[PDB]
Amino acid sequence: EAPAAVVTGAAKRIGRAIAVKLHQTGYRVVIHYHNSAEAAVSLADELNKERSNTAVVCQADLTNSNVLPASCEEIINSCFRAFGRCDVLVNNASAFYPTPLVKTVETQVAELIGTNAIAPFLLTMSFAQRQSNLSIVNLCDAMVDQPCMAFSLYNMGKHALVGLTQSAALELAPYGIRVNGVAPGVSLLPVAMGEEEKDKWRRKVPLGRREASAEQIADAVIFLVSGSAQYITGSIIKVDGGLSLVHA
Amino acid sequence: EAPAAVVTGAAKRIGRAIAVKLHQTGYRVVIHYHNSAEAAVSLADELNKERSNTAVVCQADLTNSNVLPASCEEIINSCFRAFGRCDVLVNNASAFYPTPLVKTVETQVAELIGTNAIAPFLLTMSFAQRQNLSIVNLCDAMVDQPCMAFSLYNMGKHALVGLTQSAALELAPYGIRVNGVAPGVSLLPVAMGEEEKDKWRRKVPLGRREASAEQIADAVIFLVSGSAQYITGSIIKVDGGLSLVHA
Amino acid sequence: EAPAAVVTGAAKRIGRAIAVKLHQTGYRVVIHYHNSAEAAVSLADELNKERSNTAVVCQADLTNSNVLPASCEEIINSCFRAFGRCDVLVNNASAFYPTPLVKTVETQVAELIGTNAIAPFLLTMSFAQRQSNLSIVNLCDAMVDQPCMAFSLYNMGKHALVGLTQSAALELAPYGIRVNGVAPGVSLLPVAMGEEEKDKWRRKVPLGRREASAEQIADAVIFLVSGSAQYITGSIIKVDGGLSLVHA
Amino acid sequence: EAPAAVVTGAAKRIGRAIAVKLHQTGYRVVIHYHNSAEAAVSLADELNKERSNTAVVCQADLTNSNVLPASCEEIINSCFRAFGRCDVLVNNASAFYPTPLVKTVETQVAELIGTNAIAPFLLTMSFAQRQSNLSIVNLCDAMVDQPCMAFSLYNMGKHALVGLTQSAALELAPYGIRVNGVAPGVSKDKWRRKVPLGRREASAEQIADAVIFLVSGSAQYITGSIIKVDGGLSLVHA
Ligand SMILES: NC(=O)c1ccc[n+]([C@@H]2O[C@H](COP(=O)([O-])OP(=O)(O)OC[C@H]3O[C@@H](n4cnc5c(N)ncnc54)[C@H](OP(=O)(O)O)[C@@H]3O)[C@@H](O)[C@H]2O)c1
Ligand SMILES: NC(=O)c1ccc[n+]([C@@H]2O[C@H](COP(=O)([O-])OP(=O)(O)OC[C@H]3O[C@@H](n4cnc5c(N)ncnc54)[C@H](OP(=O)(O)O)[C@@H]3O)[C@@H](O)[C@H]2O)c1
Ligand SMILES: NC(=O)c1ccc[n+]([C@@H]2O[C@H](COP(=O)([O-])OP(=O)(O)OC[C@H]3O[C@@H](n4cnc5c(N)ncnc54)[C@H](OP(=O)(O)O)[C@@H]3O)[C@@H](O)[C@H]2O)c1
Ligand SMILES: NC(=O)c1ccc[n+]([C@@H]2O[C@H](COP(=O)([O-])OP(=O)(O)OC[C@H]3O[C@@H](n4cnc5c(N)ncnc54)[C@H](OP(=O)(O)O)[C@@H]3O)[C@@H](O)[C@H]2O)c1
Ligand SMILES: O=C1C[C@H](c2cccc(O)c2)Oc2ccc(O)cc21
Ligand SMILES: O=C1C[C@H](c2cccc(O)c2)Oc2ccc(O)cc21
Ligand SMILES: O=C1C[C@H](c2cccc(O)c2)Oc2ccc(O)cc21
Ligand SMILES: O=C1C[C@H](c2cccc(O)c2)Oc2ccc(O)cc21
Repeated sequence: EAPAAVVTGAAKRIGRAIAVKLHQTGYRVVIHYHNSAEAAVSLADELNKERSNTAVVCQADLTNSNVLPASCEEIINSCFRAFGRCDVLVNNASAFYPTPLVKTVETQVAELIGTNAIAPFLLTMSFAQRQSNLSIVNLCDAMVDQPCMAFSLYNMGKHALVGLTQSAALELAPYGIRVNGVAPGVSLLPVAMGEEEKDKWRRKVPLGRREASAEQIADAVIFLVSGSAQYITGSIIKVDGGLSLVHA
Repeated sequence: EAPAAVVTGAAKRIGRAIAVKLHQTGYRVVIHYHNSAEAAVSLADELNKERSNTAVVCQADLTNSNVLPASCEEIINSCFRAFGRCDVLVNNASAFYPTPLVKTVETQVAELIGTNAIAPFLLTMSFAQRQNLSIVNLCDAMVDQPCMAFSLYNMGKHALVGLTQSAALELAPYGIRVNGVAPGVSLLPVAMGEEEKDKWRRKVPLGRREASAEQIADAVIFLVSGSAQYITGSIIKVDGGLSLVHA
Repeated sequence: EAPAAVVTGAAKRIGRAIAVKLHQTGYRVVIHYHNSAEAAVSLADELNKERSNTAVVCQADLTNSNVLPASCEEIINSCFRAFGRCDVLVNNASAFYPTPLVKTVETQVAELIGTNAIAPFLLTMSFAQRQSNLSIVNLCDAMVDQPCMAFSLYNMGKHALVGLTQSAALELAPYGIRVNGVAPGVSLLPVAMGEEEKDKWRRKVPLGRREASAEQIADAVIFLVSGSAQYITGSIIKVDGGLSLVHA
Repeated sequence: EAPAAVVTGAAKRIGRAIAVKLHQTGYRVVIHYHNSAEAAVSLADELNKERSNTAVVCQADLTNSNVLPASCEEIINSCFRAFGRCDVLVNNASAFYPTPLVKTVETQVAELIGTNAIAPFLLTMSFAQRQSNLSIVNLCDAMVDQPCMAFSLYNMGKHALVGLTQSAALELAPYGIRVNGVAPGVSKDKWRRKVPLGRREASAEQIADAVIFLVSGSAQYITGSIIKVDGGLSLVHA
C-alpha cells in the first residue's frame, strides 16, 4: 500500500537527497545509477535497514542510443517488479560539461541531450504507458535563460526539458498524471570545483550568499508530488535563492 | 511565540482559505477586509473559538489615493499591536473588472492598479521597515494570455510580478523571502451562470475543474514554510495546466 | 498624404532619435515634451527646415493625476489638429529613479507608474478612440526580470507596460492597430552618472562592450511601425547587445 | 564584395521566401535541400537568371547521425567555396509531426531533435569556426510555451533551439556574430479564425521580412532576441 518512486541518478548528491526524502515520506524507491554502484547499493542498504524491502537499485546508461528506449522501459519495469506500482518519476540524472562553439561531438550530443532530455522523454513515455496521486518531477535549471558561457548543449538539453515538462503536463493531464519541474540555481557545487571558485558563486546568491542544500532541492520535489500540489501541473518552481533575478 | 500573518481581502473565497490554513498551521492572523465586515468578523470569531486571541480584523480600502500609504502602514501596525510580530504578509485583495480601450477611468486606475500593485508595494515597504519572514503575492497564471478588455487589471498583475521579483532581490539581505502564487481559474464569480463556469472548467487539462480556494492556499502554505527556505522571487502556477493550452 | 506620429518625451535622447528617424522616413511628428522646452522647439525647427509643416511640439506632464486622461487626450488631439490624422504612437517618456523599500511616496508612484504605464494606457485609449498601417510602440526595458536593486516602482511600471503591450495588441487587433515594444538594455546612460560607473555597465555588454546608440533603438521602432512588420503584434524586441543573457 | 548567406531547407515555403528576399537585398545564397532537388534547382535558376553565379544548391540530410557534423561542415564549406565568405546562416529546415506519449522512436528523435536543434548547433559551430555584419537567424516557434497536444519531441527541439539561440548569442558576441530568432505562429480556417491580426496566416514573405531586418545593419545591436511574427496568436487564451 506504500507508493513507489523512481529517482534517476540517485546514488549521490541531489538525487540521493530526493530518494531519502521520498523514502522518509513513506515511498518505496528505485535508486537508479550509472557508474556509482558502491554509493547506490550503500544507499539502498541504509534505506532497507530503516524499512526492509523498500529500496532497490537499477543500473542504466542514459546516454542517447538506439537502446535507450529499452533501458528507460527497464527502469520503469524495475519499479513495477520490485513494488507492484510506480507512482512518481523524478528525472534527476544529468550530464554537465562545456561544449565550446569555437569525446566526439556526437558523443557529447548523446550524453548531454540524452541524459537531460531524451531519457526523461522516454521514461515519461514508459511511466505513462505502464499505468492515486501520479506525478513526474523534472530537475530543470533556474539559469536556463542566463546560461554559463560555452555550455550550449547542456543548455539546449535543459531547455528541451522545460519543453517536455510543459508538453507532458498537457498531454498526461487527462490520465491524471501531473508533470512539474524543480529548477535549482546553484546547489551542490561540482566536487572538482576549487573552494575559491565555489565562493565566487556563493557570493552572487541574494538569499544568504550560499548554495542550496540538497535537502532544499528535495523539499520542492516532495511538495510537488504531495497532495498539497494536486492542482499543480506544468509548473516549474525555481529554488534559487534569487540568483536568476541578479543582473550582470 | 506563535507567528503572525496579515492576509489582505481575507473575508471570503481565496483570502479566507489562506487565512484558515495559516491559522490551522499555527499562525495568528489579521483578517483585512474592505466591504465584507460581517464575513471578516464571522471568520475571526470562528478562528478565536478554535484558539483564543489569535485573529483580529482590520478594515481598509486599498484603492490608490494620498491616504493609501497610511492605510497600508496601519494594516502592518495592527499585526504588531495585536500580536507583537508580523512574520508573513499575503497580498491577496484584488479588484477585477473589464476596462475596455474602445466609474471614471482614474477611479478604475486607482482601484485596479491600487489593489493589485500599489497597495502590495506599500504593504511590502511597511512590512520590511518594521522588521522565517516572507511575503506571498497572489498573481495570475494567465497574465501573458489575458482576458480581452482587461488591460488595467492585467497591467496591475504584471506590475505585481515585477514587485515580487524586485522585492525578493532587495529584501533577501534581511532574510525576507518574496514569492507568488498564480491561480488560473479558481473560484468563479458567484453570479456567473453554470453554463459559463463550465466553458472555463472544460479548458482545464487537469480534471476539467477550477482550483478550490484550499488548493491555492496549499501553495501559499508551502511558500511560507521551512520547506521553501531557499525559494525567493518564484511564482508558482496553480492552474491545472490552463496556461499551457493554446487558443 | 504623409502619415503622422506622436512621440512622447521626444526632446532629447532616445525619443529625439525616434522622432528624427520617423521624420526621415516620411512621417509628420508631434514632439511631446515636459520640461525640455528649448530642446523640443529646437528639434521641431530642425525638422520643419527640412520639410515645412511636418513637426509641432506639445507640452504635457505625464505624472498620474485626475487630469492625466485630459493631458493624454490633448497629446493625441494635437496630432489630429496639426496633421488631420494619427498613425503611430510611440510611448517613450519615462521617469527613472530609485525607490528603496527600506518626494512623498504617492508622488513617486504618480511619476514612475504614471509616466511608464498609466500615460501609455491613456494615450493608447485616446489613440484608438480617435481612429493604413496604424501602430503603437512602447519603450520597455530588457532588464525587467533582472531589476536594478531598489528600483521596485520603476520596474513595476515597466512590467505594467509589458502587460499593456500584450492586452492592447489583443484588443486593438480587430481595429488594425498593431501594438509592440522595444526593450533597450543599456543605451544612453544618465547625464548624472560618473564615467567610471558608465564603463562598468558598458563592460557587461556581450556585443561590443558598449551601450546602444539612441539610433540603434530608433531603428527597431522604425521596423515595427513599417510595412515589413504588418503581421507583428504583441512582440517586444530586445535591443540590448545580449546584456539580459548575462548571469550575475 | 556582396555578402553570402546559407538558408537551410530553402527549396519551398518559408525558407524559399527567405532565400528570395536575401537575394533581392543583394546576398549570394546557398539553397540547402534534402529531398526537394527539383525545387532547389528551379529557385537557383530563377536567382542566377536575375544575377549570374549568385545561387548554388547543397544536398544534405539534416537528421542526427554519425555523419551530421560532416554534412553541416560541408554546408558552410559550400558557402565559402562558391562565394569566398559566409556572412549569414538561417537555420530554417525543420521536421514536424506528432510523437504521442501514450518510424522507431529513435528515428523520431534523430529527425525532430536532429533537424530542429542539433543541425542548427553544428551549423552554428561550423559557421563560427570558419570566421563585418555576421549573424545567424533561427526559425523558432511562437507557440513554444502553448504547444500542440502530442507534439512533445517537436516542442523539445524548438525549446532546445531557443536555448541555442541564447547560448550562441552569448558565446559568439565577442566574435561579432549576432544570433537571433524569428518565431512564426501559423504561417486550417479553424486556426486562421483565432489569429487576432486579420484572422489569416502569415505569408512566408512576412516571416522573411523579420529575417531581413535581423540580418540588416538596422539590427547591429540586437542579439539573443526572438521576434514573434504570429499576428498575436500566442497572446490568445484557450
Ligand atoms: N548541482 C547544482 O547546483 C545544479 C544546478 C542546476 C541544475 N542542476 C540539476 O539538478 C539535478 C541534480 O543535480 P546534481 O548536481 O545532483 O547532479 P550531478 O551530480 O551532476 O549528476 C547526477 C547524476 O547523474 C547521473 N548521470 C550522469 N551522466 C549519466 C549517463 N550518461 N547515464 C546515466 N546517468 C548519468 C550520474 O550518476 P552516476 O554517479 O551513477 O554515474 C550522477 O551521479 C540535475 O538534473 C542537474 O542538471 C543542479
Ligand atoms: N478566482 C480566480 O480564479 C483567480 C484567478 C486569477 C487570480 N486570482 C487572484 O487570486 C486572489 C484571490 O482571488 P479571489 O477570486 O478570491 O479574489 P476576489 O474574491 O475577487 O477579491 C478578494 C477580496 O479583495 C478585496 N478587495 C477588492 N477590492 C478592494 C479594495 N478596493 N480595497 C480593499 N480590498 C479589496 C475584497 O474584499 P471585501 O470583500 O472585504 O470588500 C474581496 O473579497 C486575487 O489576488 C485574485 O486576483 C484569482
Ligand atoms: N536609456 C536607457 O538605457 C534605457 C534602458 C532601459 C529602458 N529605457 C527606456 O527607453 C525609453 C527612452 O530612454 P531615455 O533614456 O531616452 O529616457 P529619459 O531620457 O530617461 O526620459 C525621456 C523623457 O521622458 C520625459 N519625462 C520624464 N518624466 C516625465 C513626466 N512626468 N511627464 C512627461 N514626460 C516625462 C522627459 O522629458 P523632458 O526632458 O521634456 O522633461 C525625458 O527627457 C524610456 O522609456 C526608458 O524607460 C532606456
Ligand atoms: N509554417 C508555420 O506555420 C510554422 C510555424 C512555427 C514554426 N515554423 C518554423 O519555420 C521554419 C520554416 O517553416 P516551413 O513550414 O516553411 O517549414 P517546412 O515546410 O515544414 O519544412 C522546411 C524544410 O525543412 C527541410 N527538412 C525537413 N526535414 C529535413 C531533414 N531530415 N533534413 C534536411 N532538411 C529537412 C525540408 O527540405 P526538403 O524539402 O529539401 O526535403 C523542408 O522543405 C521551420 O523552422 C519551422 O519549424 C513554421
Ligand atoms: O554541480 C553543478 C553546479 C553547476 C553550476 C555552477 C555554478 C553556477 C550555476 O548556476 C550552476 O550547475 C550544474 C548543472 C548540472 C549538474 O548536473 C551539476 C551542476
Ligand atoms: O473570479 C475570478 C475568476 C477570473 C477568471 C475567470 C475565468 C478564467 C480565468 O482564467 C480567470 O479571474 C479572477 C481574477 C481575479 C479575481 O479577483 C477574481 C477572478
Ligand atoms: O539612463 C538610463 C539608463 C539606465 C540603465 C543604467 C544602467 C544599467 C541599465 O540596464 C539601465 O536605465 C534607464 C531606464 C529608464 C530611463 O528613462 C533611463 C535609463
Ligand atoms: O506548417 C506548419 C504549420 C504548423 C502549425 C499548424 C497549426 C498551428 C500551429 O501553431 C502550427 O507549425 C509548423 C511547425 C513547423 C513546420 O516545419 C511547419 C509547420
